Amino acid sequence: DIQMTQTTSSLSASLGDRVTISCRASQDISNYLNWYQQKPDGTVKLLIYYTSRLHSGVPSRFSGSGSGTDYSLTISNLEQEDIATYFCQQGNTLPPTFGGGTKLEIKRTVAAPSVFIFPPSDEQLKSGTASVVCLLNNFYPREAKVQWKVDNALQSGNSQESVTEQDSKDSTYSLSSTLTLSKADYEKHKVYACEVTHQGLSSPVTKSFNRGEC
Amino acid sequence: QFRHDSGYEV
Amino acid sequence: QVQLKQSGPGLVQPSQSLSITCTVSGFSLTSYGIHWVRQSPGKGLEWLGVMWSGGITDFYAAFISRLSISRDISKSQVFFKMNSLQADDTAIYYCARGSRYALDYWGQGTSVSVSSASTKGPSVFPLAPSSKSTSGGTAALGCLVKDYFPEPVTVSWNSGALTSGVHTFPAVLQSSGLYSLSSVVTVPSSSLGTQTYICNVNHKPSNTKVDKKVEPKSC
Repeated sequence: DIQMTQTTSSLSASLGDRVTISCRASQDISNYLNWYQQKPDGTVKLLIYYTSRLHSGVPSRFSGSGSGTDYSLTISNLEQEDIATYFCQQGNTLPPTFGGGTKLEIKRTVAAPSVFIFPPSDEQLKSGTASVVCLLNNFYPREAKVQWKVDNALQSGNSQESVTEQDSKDSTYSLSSTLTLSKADYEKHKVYACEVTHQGLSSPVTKSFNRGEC
Repeated sequence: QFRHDSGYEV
Repeated sequence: QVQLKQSGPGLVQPSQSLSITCTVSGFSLTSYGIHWVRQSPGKGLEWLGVMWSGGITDFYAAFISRLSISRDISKSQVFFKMNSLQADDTAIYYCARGSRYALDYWGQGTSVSVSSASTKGPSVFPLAPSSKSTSGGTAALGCLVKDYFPEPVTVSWNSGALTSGVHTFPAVLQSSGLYSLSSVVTVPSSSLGTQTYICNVNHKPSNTKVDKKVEPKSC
């Protein structure tokens, strides 16, 4: 197979910016290189074929360049509808092969997370388990670190995270971390804490509750 | 190139 | 106008087959190829095989014993079948028209989940606003929507009256094959204990609706 590589998995840009997405083939593909767009709703369209040819209906703000092994897709002035994932594909030798994709997101100013911790409900405890939830709200950039501490000490292998898609209005993310214990285990510690590290915080933020006060 | 319709390969 | 419309299942049991029909319009199967491609989370697009315009198929090496592709020209249909699906076959599956240079028009995709889990409605628990919520500031509250199958659930707040500041997280698939998520909302601390907050959870696959009142706690 001809291996296709998109060295950047993610790119951040502002509306109006010139955006260039690179693709490399493992051997010369003689300009038989196509570009596809997959939108968040899963719909896929052809943008560019044979390096530089625009597919019918595609805005002329999309262009493509390259030769030999190295190709790129350029969006001349970025629009909201371009926030999507882009894949290259070589059309030179069977079988067809694709790059790994490059997802665009909107670049904005730093926004530190608002951090909130939630205890398990009495309802859940009655059923024999205890979920503790840490929320990081409305932050940018997307990268964040959350650490669970019980009575001011650590934890691994026992929580799960979820991150929202970028907000359409303010270009922020939010993140949850959920730690689920048996009721028995929950009742072994007094203080539950979430410790958050993020580019917008000069030092980590910890939020905590006292099990005995709930 | 291969043709993406017929599969014909040069 | 060129259209490709997919039909087929959202759920395949492990070791069972996946069948998808691609019904096309605005062109003849005899003039264009129909390619089959999938996209898995954290993987790119993967080409599986094709029905070329002339009626012969080509399968990717890793699928040579598991794939069947055939067509009915009169009905403008291409049939895809993949044998014995496993967890790593969960993906969005596409058919796509092949013209001279590229895959120029795509089907809408079929989201295929591979799981032996039983249909199960969620347990819904409140995420109570903190007693330490800043006076005159902003508080958060929510609902935890735990251990359901299959996707999706919908969550509203106060019967859809409250939408500002809501974040309903993407579900996380657990090792058990069940999904969980939370929905949260930020509200004025000043509204706590005067304004009622109720999350309304709908799991259409299990015909389950739960309304959960979220009240302040003392911690």
